[PDB]
Amino acid sequence: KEQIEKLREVVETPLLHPERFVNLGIEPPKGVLLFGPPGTGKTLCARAVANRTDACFIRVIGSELVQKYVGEGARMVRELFEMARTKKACLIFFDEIDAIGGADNEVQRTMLELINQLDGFDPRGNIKVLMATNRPDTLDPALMRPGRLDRKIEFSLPDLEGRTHIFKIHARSMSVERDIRFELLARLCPNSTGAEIRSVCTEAGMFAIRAR
Amino acid sequence: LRLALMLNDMELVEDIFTSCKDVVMLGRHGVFLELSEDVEEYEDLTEIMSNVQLNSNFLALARELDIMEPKVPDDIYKTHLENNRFGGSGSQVDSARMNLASSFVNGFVNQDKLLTDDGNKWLYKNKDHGMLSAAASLGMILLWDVDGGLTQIDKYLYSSEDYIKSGALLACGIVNSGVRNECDPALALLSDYVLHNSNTMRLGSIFGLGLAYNREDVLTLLLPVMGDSKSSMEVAGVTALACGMIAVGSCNGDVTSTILQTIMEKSETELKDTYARWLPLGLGLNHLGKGEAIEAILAALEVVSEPFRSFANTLVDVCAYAGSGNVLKVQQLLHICSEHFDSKEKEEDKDKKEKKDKDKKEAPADMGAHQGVAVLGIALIAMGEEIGAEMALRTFGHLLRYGEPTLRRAVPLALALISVSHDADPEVSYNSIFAARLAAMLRQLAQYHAKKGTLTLCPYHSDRQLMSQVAVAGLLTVLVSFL
Amino acid sequence: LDNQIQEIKESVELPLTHPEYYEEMGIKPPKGVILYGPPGTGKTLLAKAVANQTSATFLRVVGSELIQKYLGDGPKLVRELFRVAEEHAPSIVFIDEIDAIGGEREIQRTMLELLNQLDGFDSRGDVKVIMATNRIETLDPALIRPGRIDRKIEFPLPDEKTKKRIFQIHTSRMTLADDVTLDDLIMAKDDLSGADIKAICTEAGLMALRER
Repeated sequence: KEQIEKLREVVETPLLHPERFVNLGIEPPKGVLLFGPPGTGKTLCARAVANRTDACFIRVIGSELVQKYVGEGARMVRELFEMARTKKACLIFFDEIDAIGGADNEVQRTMLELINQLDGFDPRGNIKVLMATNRPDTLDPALMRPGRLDRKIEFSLPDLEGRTHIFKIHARSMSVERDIRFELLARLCPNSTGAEIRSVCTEAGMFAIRAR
Repeated sequence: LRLALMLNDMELVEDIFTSCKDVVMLGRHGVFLELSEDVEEYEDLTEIMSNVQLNSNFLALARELDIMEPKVPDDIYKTHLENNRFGGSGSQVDSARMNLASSFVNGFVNQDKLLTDDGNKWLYKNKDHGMLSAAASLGMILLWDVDGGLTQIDKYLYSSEDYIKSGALLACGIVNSGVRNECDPALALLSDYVLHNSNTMRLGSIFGLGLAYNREDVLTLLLPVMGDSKSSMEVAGVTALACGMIAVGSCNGDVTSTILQTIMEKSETELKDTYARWLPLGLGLNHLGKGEAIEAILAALEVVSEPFRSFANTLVDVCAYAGSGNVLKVQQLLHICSEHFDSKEKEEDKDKKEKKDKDKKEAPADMGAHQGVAVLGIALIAMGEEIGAEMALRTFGHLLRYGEPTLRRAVPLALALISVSHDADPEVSYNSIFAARLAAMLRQLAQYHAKKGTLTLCPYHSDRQLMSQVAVAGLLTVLVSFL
Repeated sequence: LDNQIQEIKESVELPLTHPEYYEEMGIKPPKGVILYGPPGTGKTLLAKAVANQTSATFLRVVGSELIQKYLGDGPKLVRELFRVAEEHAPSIVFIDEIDAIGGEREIQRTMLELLNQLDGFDSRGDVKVIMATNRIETLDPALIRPGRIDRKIEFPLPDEKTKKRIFQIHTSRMTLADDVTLDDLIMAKDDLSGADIKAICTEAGLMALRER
């Protein structure tokens, strides 16, 4: 409930009420950081795509940055940033930044030019930043992050009263025993990280599979 | 009973009705009993069973109302069709031709009767021949409910428009085939002698009565019909086809003064060659039922003339070779196949689908590889008589792609006859080919057409002359071969 | 075995059995599962796909030879299987023997194209795809994160009981001496879908038939 608002107030609010942030004081916020075990990763981002108001945006994965015949990745990030220029500050999503982060000069062109474009204010520097990765061992983003990005938080771990939302989005499993109660699955397993609940569906769901 | 389908004998049905009467399914053997019997042995059956009938259940059961009394309520019960086809596929109709394809829809989709009663003005916005197609469409939606047919078509009977009442009597002829109570109000007058309404009511009423039916009184009434010689083609069209469907399955045919009279009056005036195209249809229909008839040599002596009546001669050659072991006509077929005349190739070579209709292993040939595109149309029409295996659809892959509107228009017809989830994919292929009007109306005709009996062999062999004015389209929608 | 066959049965055979838990419970797993086993080749995988053939339309695609047997066709046949699978929404798509990675530069772009087309970026849940291979280590992780989001299962070593029963049935009418044992035969062979022991029983029954 808390973290979903800490990441929702930066994905929904900055576009619905732009004047509230200009008059709100310091500036409109930039974004959040999602790092840690995968668990239910990319599901809440698809929920943010389902919560789109006017125009769906284009997604960008980390695997597209590394390709054969190096030199095309720069034109790729510059052409998708150019599409962000043409689509009136379109949303840019980066998935699995660990594939290129944590510095291979041919990759240093794409990732150092990527930093030169994020930290650089030429296209724009305030639309939406958001990084979804797996391991926090990326030294270069950890030292170049406080330049423009901010609001570092946990990946999915909610408070004690916040788990029920991620269990209401994890209600899409096979079944518990029947269609009598959702809360029987939603409240009978507390104190479990947003990936430890994926170990509860994989291992407790594997126990429901191996139960004859 | 298959021996009764191949024998066409009157004693077999009596022995199988007393032997099948002693051994008491019932409605099923009545249904496919009426399906198996031809035009002769059900009227001979209705006269000997008009004499005894042995239970009152032979004309009670096996005369009418009981080949459709099991089907229609069970077809409405066991099947549940959605409305999204009427909505979308029933909403992309426009241009006064897809509306004709929508009369094809209305007539040939009858569980649900929403499009049947979707308001009014649908028949008012249509055209004359579309007024015939829409006036007869409500007759095609009523293959059951005899009592309901009179109270549904009664609104169109004797209305202010000629095509509404003529197509309404056509509807009265399509709704039933054993009621024969709607004849008198239309068959009574019949007298215009030039071009008044009762000639169109003669189209719908003589054709509808031909679908309802050696009957001699209707032929004596048909004597002033052929004697009138109206400028309209469908007069002698539905006349020759009507008396032919009356004469199919006779005892080795006949060369009587009926077809002799229509041959003499056929050769009387050599105008509007479409008469010389559809009159040999009914002639060959009277030639049907032969086992040892010499009518092909009698005609081969009596109509030796210009390629009009020689086209009649090769039509008699077509209907006179239904099929046997006569490979001499196969090598003769290959010999005469190279004739300069580009119509006796079409019909005489088109007989292939009728001759070898059973041994379909030899039916796929190299006729498509020639340059006579009309022969590609011959094979294209010859394909659509089976479930449509991968080889037939393989032929529809090459035949589906062509530039002339006659072949591009002709391919969805046999494509829909051959297949009545690989149905909508060739349709999307048509959407990729086109996106003329004939191909759109005909591709919708396929969209709603997807979802040795003479009744299934006559209507398309008569339908092989679609490449003309929209006047034929008034008869294109009333084909009875569609189950 | 019914355990691992009921989840794939309800997974890909979904819209033909018990239609009160797909939309009432709100599950919607329109991604399916990915099968893998060191024997693979479709013996127990085809034994898991035979339950879909009871009352449904089945589609059998084994191997990737039909893609690598042309100059430059590429994934066109996969697009034909995906459009006939789109027109065959109430069916089951079974792909077996995915060993394209195990010239070569086109395999990565037709496999990435298989990933892009299998994800359905502009299509809703209409058809389910089943993936099967021999070794999961040869497949790149690109087909895992977008592809598998629902459930994956591991397959243990082959079962000598079923192969021994098949060899016993095929050698029931045959004539074998006392020195011909079964343990060395079922032990020396590996990675066979059953049609290969059926093949050595066909060439062994025909080879024994040569002497009448």
